[PDB]
Amino acid sequence: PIETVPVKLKPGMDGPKVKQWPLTEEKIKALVEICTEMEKEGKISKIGPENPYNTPVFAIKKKDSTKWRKLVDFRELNKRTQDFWEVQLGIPHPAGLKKKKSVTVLDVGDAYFSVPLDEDFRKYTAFTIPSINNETPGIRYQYNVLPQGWKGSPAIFQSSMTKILEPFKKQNPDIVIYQYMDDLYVGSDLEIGQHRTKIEELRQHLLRWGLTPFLWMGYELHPDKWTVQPIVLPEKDSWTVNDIQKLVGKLNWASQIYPGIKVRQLSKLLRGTKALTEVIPLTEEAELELAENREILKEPVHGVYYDPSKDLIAEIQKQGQGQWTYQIYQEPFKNLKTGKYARMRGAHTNDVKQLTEAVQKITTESIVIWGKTPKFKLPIQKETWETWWTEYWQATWIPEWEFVNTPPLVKLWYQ
Amino acid sequence: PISPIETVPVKLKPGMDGPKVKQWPLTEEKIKALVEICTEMEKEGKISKIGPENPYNTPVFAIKKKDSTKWRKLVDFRELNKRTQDFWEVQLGIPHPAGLKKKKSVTVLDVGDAYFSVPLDEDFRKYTAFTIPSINNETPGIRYQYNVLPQGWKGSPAIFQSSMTKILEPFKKQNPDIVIYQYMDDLYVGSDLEIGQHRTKIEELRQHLLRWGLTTPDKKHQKEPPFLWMGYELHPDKWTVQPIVLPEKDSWTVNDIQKLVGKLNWASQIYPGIKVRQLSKLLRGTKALTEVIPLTEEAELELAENREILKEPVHGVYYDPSKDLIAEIQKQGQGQWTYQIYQEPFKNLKTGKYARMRGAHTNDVKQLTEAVQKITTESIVIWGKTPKFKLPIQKETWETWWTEYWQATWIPEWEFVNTPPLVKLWYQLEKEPIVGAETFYVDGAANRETKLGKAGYVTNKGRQKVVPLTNTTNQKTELQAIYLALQDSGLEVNIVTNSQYALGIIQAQPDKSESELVNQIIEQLIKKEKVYLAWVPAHKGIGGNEQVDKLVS
DNA sequence: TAACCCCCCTTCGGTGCTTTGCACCGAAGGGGGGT
Ligand SMILES: Cn1c2ccccc2c2c1cc(C#N)c(=O)n2-c1ccc([N+](=O)[O-])cc1
Ligand SMILES: OC[C@H]1O[C@@](CO)(O[C@H]2O[C@H](CO)[C@@H](O)[C@H](O)[C@H]2O)[C@@H](O)[C@@H]1O
Ligand SMILES: [N+]
Repeated sequence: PIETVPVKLKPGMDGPKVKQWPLTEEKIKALVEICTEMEKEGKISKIGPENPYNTPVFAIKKKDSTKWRKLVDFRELNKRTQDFWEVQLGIPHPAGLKKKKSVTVLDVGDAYFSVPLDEDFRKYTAFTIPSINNETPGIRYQYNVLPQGWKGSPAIFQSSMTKILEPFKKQNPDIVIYQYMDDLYVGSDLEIGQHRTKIEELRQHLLRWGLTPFLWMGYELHPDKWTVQPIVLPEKDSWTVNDIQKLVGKLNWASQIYPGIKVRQLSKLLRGTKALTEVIPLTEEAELELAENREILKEPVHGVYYDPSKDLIAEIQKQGQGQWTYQIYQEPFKNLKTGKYARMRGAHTNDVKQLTEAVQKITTESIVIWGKTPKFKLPIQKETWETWWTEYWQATWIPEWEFVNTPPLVKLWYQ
Repeated sequence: PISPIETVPVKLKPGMDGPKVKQWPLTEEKIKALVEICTEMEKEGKISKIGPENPYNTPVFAIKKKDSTKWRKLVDFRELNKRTQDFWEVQLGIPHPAGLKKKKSVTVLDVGDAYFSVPLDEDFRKYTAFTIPSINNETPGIRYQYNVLPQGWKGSPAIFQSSMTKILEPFKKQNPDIVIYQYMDDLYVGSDLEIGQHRTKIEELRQHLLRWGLTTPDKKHQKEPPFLWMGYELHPDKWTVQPIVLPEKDSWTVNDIQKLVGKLNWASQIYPGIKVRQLSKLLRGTKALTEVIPLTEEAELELAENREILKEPVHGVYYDPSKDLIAEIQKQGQGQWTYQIYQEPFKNLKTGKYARMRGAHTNDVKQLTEAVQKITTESIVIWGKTPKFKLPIQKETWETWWTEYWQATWIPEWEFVNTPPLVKLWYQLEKEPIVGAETFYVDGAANRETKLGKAGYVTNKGRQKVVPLTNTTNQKTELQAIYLALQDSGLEVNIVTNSQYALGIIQAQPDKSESELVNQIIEQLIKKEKVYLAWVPAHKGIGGNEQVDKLVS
């Protein structure tokens, strides 16, 4: 007996028509069981080929989770769905969440399965479950409630969400709560033991509404410990021609980011035509330039700030030896953040797992810091990424990505 | 008393009306035989006559069944297809015998007149209108509309295919011990039951279909192996493809090779070692399908070696979920790779090849990674899991590659199999400058207008060279400069360039290239013992970079 | 003188950075196969 919030697509845009990709045996069996229970419970209903829309579906296991979870790649639907900020159902972002000492991520998407969905919009949530060796043609479904992973689900459910949290928020006025997709971010400055305690409070507080993949899981972050990776110039007591060439090249690249960098006095050291391994001492003018460039690299870039109306972009470089650097920006060469990851799962044996981990780490940081997920530029061949990335995905959202191939001429972000 | 199949709602594209195309001139031979079928479908209930109030029409004609005295009737709904709503096909792939588990009892049957046993949408039958000339359009003629799914309509396959699934759904849930491969109207039924209970199970299903109006003619009911299914032959313990027809025509046109290479690809799924590199190379060029092509020596040898593979009959086995999947790859040369998938040695589930040349410059390691990826996706489709790989590359070679490459790459669990030719890296670039090695500052430039250019170098020992070049580009002169430094240096050399283009190619350790010049550079690199490439920014007054830039510009 | 589906080989034009050249890649259009 709950009326459905009407939802439209952006005018002049069709629905999602994305082909389902092949799934492993274990992923299909988990899907059949999940979709069987969801159909019994009325959350999904079978459809026919007269529905021209489709969205990929697969399954994941979250970190240290042994039970399957269903994930729908609603990226195409989310881009074609009307932006709810224009409908004024947009969720603001608290700039203090990134300042808390601890932040726990709660999967609250399960609560979305109680709110009905606009009947005229249900045909856009269609998905197809494949079968091994194409024994059976595709089994198609569609959603009758708010589907997990859809950008409209947290917006429509926001009104109900603020009600359920009102008691907890007013009893704990210092704890910040942010909602993004199927997840809830709860940050506090309290002691770790007291933080986990207040988290369990909100858990059973959530049952007091569910009583009237599951809620139980929670992952702890620490955004106050997140650091940046600055551009670094090596310190040497003797320099070879090759060292100064590398330095001049690196500084020349860096000048696009820091406009005050100059390389005139250092280039003159390379006037002749010398062997690369020849040791040449610095001139007095070159020593000041090197020190002055380091200072400019110590201070932040001028006039670089976050524009809420612009999309976030993330670039990643494979530095070797389990090292991975990344930069987040909206305008080229105006970086909002630069970082480096090392010793992630799969280090020294699996590049795709490390990159998948890095993509998830960077997305989580962008959500906490700006409430946006960035579009990724991935250092990998398209077919290679597409063949393996689902085997290691452990998040309930999926960011946008594209594929780049940039040979490292200058070691800019990592020595 | 048959059960009526619920109709599927079908619409036209928004803002579009039905098709109005009228008729093409028809020969009397076809006009005659058609009117006989029109009455048969009206009596049988497949078609209705009333069409004076219908402004739409779609042409109709007929041709002969393949090498049969019977005429095959078909409607050209290409205009209606443009105006019909888009459908999402539920047919996602083709089943493969290598994915079938061994079943004690097997049956293969088809549904008689599939499209004509499915009721078309009530409101949509009006748009399927069509007109036949009575006698060369002398008289107006008999008009009809379809009451069922017609052949040639873009929505018929998906609608029938999905309706078939809803009908089979209750039977499968009430008989989980049975396996049914449904491909269009073709059905594969297998079980470990006794042949008696099997034929009982078959008749339960065979009646289950008739209740919804689906006949199962005994003309298409197969009870005894070998079963003809999806273009294969199904034996109790082995499968094989239906025989392949190799064209032996001694005069080859363009279209002759297209049909020839096409059948070889189809054969490569069980016949190991099939190669189509040299034959397909004949096909490269915007030449018409009628042009006759003389077979080169290699293309003629490749075809001969294929005959040697196809002259002997090969069989495949069935899948055993209890055993692991094994995939083994061999290098065939010229960027050709063949593989076999099996669970026990020499009893292949299937075979295949990967010969795609992606990128102007690459190496065997990249191509091997791509072959592994093709096999991986293919295995997830047929068996839903990734096989264990046996690769002709040493662990040391692979580690050096993926750890040093700037792009993320990976191969699933695998082991080395010593089966030459082995995959290796043909050269490796130093990470630090080589002490005591001559340093070549190379550079090149080309006049944009005359296409003329220069390439050369200057070294720390005073060695210099400048070479004039005709019909070239800036990028080519940059590669030429590097080539000159490799030609004119000892076994160890430092090379400094500002060509991002050249470094990007060479740093990826290519062993093969579409560029004659790049291949010559590779030939030089393989001969060297140590090579250190370093990049510097141009126009910054650096070392011999500014000096050599003057010489060549 | 055609409907839908999977595959491979080729060409080609659109895209972006390696720049107004060159390379990557998806869409076709050829062919094989299935109903
Ligand atoms: C060469 N060919 C064929 C060759 C073999 C079998 C079918 C077709 C075929 C065709 C061609 C068309 C068309 N258009 C077509 O509709 N069919 C078709 C397929 C299935 C059914 N049915 O299941 O009832 C009816 C028509
Ligand atoms: O979307 C088409 C197709 O391209 C891929 C390649 O990785 O990436 C896209 O996937 C999304 C749909 O699932 C797109 O909306 C998005 O723009 C893009 O990342 C595949 O994921 C996808 O199948
Ligand atoms: N140059």
